[PDB]
Amino acid sequence: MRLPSADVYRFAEPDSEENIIFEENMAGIPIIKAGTVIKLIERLTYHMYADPNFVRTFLTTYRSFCKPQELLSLIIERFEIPEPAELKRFRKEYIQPVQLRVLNVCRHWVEHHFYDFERDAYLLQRMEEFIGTVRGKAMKKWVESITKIIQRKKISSPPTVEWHISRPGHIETFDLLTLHPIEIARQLTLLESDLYRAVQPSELVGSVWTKEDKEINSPNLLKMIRHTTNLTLWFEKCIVETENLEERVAVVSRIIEILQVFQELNNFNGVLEVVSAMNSSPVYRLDHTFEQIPSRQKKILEEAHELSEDHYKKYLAKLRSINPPCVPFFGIYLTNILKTEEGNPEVLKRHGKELINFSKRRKVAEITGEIQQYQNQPYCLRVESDIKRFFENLNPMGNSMEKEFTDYLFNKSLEIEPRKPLPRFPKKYSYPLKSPGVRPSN
Amino acid sequence: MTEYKLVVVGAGGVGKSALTIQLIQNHFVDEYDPTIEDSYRKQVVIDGETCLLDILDTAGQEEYSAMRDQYMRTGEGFLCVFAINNTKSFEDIHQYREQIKRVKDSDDVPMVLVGNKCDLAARTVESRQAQDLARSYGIPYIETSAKTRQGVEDAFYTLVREIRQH
Amino acid sequence: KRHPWSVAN
Repeated sequence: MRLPSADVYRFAEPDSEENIIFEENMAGIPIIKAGTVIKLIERLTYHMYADPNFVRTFLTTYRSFCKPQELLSLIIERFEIPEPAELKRFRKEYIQPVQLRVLNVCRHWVEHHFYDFERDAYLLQRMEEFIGTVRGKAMKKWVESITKIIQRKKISSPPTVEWHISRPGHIETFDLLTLHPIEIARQLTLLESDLYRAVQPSELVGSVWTKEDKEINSPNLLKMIRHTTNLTLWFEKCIVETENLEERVAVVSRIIEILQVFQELNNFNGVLEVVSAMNSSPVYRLDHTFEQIPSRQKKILEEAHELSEDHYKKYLAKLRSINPPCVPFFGIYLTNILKTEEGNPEVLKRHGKELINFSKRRKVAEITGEIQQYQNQPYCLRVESDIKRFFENLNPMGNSMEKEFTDYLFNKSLEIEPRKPLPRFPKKYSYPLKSPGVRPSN
Repeated sequence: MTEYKLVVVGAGGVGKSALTIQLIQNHFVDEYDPTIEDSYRKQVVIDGETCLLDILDTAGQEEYSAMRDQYMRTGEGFLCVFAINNTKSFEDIHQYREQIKRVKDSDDVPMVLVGNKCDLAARTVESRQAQDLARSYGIPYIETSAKTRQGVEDAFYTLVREIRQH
Repeated sequence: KRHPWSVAN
């Protein structure tokens, strides 16, 4: 087949070592390793076959190497194909499929990455203009579908809720030992699952949660992490502010039961909130307290902690093998995205020519894809509005700065079990310390 | 053979990850896949003794502040890292080290101070300043370049010698 | 010995 000259239609320039390179050791379609942006756009809108995986990876990651306005200009340019009888075949097997691929890209862009348009109204103006100029009978159905999407974008049986000492409605008595431990774990799992599910790839690609505009670009991610940090600190606080030893043993024991239920729910964020609290300086040194923890709960906590050993070897295997719903620990994804982006070149060079390194972007898109896969399935659990609100509004730090607060926790640790004879402290809980355990009531 | 658990500690946002990445990459491979064991474990020969460096770098998890103790607890030696173009990251060092000392329950934990130079921003931390801080802690100072790999090996090897001579 | 939640010796 014969195409226009590159001096009229830039996407006609043949492939070469200086244009496109492929992955050499890996659904019938070759894996692009690197290429100029012209070639990447060509293959993104290739006439010989659709390439949904390339489209998804591209639209998830292109902003590191191409700005949204530039991409719109480039796919418009691709669409406007000039002709060089044998034209009938050219129109059938080149113009038509390339233009359909362009509309497919527009459709996926507006559908899954509409945030580009919400942040640049002029981008949306250009897109609606472009779509409006599209006059074709083969195109009409795709054009109408795109317009519809754009218009829309401008706009089983759960178990019984468990109760312990606090009764329904008695918000004022809600606390670590008065709410039922199963229900604490369930409502924290609902909170943390929603927090996990709200995080979008746009907060992650580009490592933007580490940069000076993180608060603007990664608000859901930060809110999620901040909740996790808050719960860890609240667990440590509950422990070291319980100065009576017997009561402290009951507190630590209840927290291990909450951990057990987190494990039952595959809430690994919850597992690690607890594990991080137990590893904290103020808590880890409380030998007189762990002394009285029953050996079964010691084993529960031991298994959970071992999930984090060896750079999370066992956490990773267990996550690979569980079935949803679950709440992954996000920290590992963040490290892998950041180290992938920082540990690989943006550009490869071949024959003095610069080519966008696309494989590093594919690696980042695989990570964000795995996150999304665990955001699909929700938990079959009922919300308890008041328990939910209680955990949303936990604020163990109060007005203190981080250093002041963690120093105060460590000094409480030193006071309740000195480095010095062990003092006695009076009880603070009026109610019974015995746990209802972690099996339901029916 | 002996395995050393090293932990990288430092402010986020200033490319501290380059120190460990550059150590692990063969000197001329720019690939890095952080999802495999070879990505944080390296066998090396130091002063004629062969050993295995296991390096924990949580770069990217800085917001999980209540996990620092947990991660620090895993190490026997620590690289405290700041960017030489970022004064705030140099100021953060003192509190990081306080925290390492409390986590390990010891006033002299094997540790090294590392100033890291990224390609193109301008120095705001003079080498004398860092040299003086490190002497005040009784620990070595190493400067590294993320562009050239200069100093990287020296940084990790000095830390291993601090562990061996402890 | 090890962690406070490990088996004593």
